Amino acid sequence: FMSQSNRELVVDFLSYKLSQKGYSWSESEAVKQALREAGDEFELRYRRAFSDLTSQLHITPGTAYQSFEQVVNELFRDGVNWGRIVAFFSFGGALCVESVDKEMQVLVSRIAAWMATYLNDHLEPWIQENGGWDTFVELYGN
Ligand SMILES: CN1CCN(CCCNC(=O)c2c(-c3ccccc3)c(-c3ccc(Cl)cc3)cn2CC[C@H](O)CO)CC1
Repeated sequence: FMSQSNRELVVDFLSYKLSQKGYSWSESEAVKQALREAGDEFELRYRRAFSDLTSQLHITPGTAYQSFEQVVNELFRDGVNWGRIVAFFSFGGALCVESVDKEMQVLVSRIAAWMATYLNDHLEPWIQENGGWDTFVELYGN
């Protein structure tokens, strides 16, 4: 029952990041805007780490899930917090841009699904217990 809303948040963020990197293909608005702003701030703060990610990934359709699962499990190893959720969205965004750059566009819809499933199954309980997305908007939005 949460599947569609979590999918909408993931697709809004990924569409935004792909557009920001030059690819125009293929309140809920307050949450989407706060996440876009948080993702931008995160990328500007950790630009070096994105460069290290884009140079060590060697993304292929066969390894993309293994890479996704490895990084996401490491990110949340010590538990969840809002900063790690922002890193999770940012990582997904970076993986999608890298997939399109390497002519592996087929991975974009796959990564969106892996992100929505992880948000649904592992992050949603923490999100609700820590004030919901309205709390996130207060801490990261405007
Ligand atoms: C020696 N270590 C000292 C401390 N650091 C590791 C622990 C903190 N970093 C992470 O957990 C982390 C982040 C991340 C998380 C938040 C901020 C910055 C980086 C990302 C990440 C990469 C790309 C994008 Cl786009 C987004 C996130 C991946 N990881 C885990 C994979 C990494 O190889 C470590 O195991 C650096 C090396």
